[PDB]
Amino acid sequence: MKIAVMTDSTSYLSQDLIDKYNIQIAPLSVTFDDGKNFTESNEIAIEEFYNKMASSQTIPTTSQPAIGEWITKYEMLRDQGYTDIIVICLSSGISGSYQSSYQAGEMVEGVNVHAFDSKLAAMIEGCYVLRAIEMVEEGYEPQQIIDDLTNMREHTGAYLIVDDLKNLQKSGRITGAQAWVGTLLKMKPVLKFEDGKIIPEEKVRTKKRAIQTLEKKVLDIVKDFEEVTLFVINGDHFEDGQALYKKLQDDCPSAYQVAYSEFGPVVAAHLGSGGLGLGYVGRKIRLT
Ligand SMILES: CCCCCCCCCCCCCCCC(=O)O
Repeated sequence: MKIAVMTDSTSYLSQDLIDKYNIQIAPLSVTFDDGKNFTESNEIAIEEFYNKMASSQTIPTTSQPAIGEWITKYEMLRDQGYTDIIVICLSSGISGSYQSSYQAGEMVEGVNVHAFDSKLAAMIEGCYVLRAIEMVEEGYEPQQIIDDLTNMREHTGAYLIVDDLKNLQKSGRITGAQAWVGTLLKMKPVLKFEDGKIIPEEKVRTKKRAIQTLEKKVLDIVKDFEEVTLFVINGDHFEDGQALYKKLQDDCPSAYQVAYSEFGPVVAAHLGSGGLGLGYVGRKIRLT
């Protein structure tokens, strides 16, 4: 038995980890209203994506990995000698990437594919990749890994804010918000993931209080966990995520793992400007 672990590009793992563990990536892409197509990777500067999105008369659209892209990656790993492939996918509630990796795994010959629906995104999704790799090193078998990740998913989540719901509304990736649309006010929505989908949680008066609300909601949850990893995932307003990251390092005990990451182009296209998430995993994920 020889187990590989791969993922899609929305796991947003650092290039250091991708290089170290030779993590294969099925890339998602963004298409701008001028017809320019960009596949996600770590070489394109995220600041230039936000600049182009801001200069777009029409919101850019995104594409999941084609089923052929999953198949090609599966065949490449199989031909390297891997007998089993664990695949960590973007939430099935917001993208068809998972079901396409699942169906691609049915179609590829000569290798066993174990597709996993992370029901989240960004480095929180990436944490499932890092847990699977760690377990492969420890000699666990594919079903044992899938079982462990499924348990991990029960104590994993995220809350988030965005400047403007228009991007999420345009793509249909905000669930059950046909009420705070258009109207709202200077008030700020706080959203959360729930069974793979993005739903409203609370409406607060200011953005400053929304960021305080992110921390309170998450700390209230993880105080009951035996292990805790927290991820501040920042959008285009650098000072928002850096301030929350710094504050969490101060307010939390060192027994909490507190890490930082950012949104890539595909997720940023759906969030728009001002995205800021606070995610948690009830595990001590190996980040090295
Ligand atoms: C702290 C963690 C926060 C995570 C927030 C992630 C927000 C995701 C918003 C929707 C993204 C949808 C991508 C769809 C890609 C496609 O299939 O075209």
